[PDB]
Amino acid sequence: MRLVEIGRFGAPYALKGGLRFRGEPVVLHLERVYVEGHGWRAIEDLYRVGEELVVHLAGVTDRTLAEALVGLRVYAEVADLPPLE
Repeated sequence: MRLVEIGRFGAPYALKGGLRFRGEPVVLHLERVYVEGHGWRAIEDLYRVGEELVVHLAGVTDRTLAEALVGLRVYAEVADLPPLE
């Protein structure tokens, strides 16, 4: 599985259920993500807050769920990545 580490989950965002995802800026072109440790997840809403990034995985709508996915790293699949152009 052609996968690569673009970012990693740092700390659990506000109760909103967000997760601080620190990865390359190329993530702004991605759609889904992979939680190295549990299972694959999807992106619903993310944005670079100041000097960091907070990605909101699908389903995670509580500090509990988020915390569970805290500390693990995120992987990407070129399959989605853009072409040479």
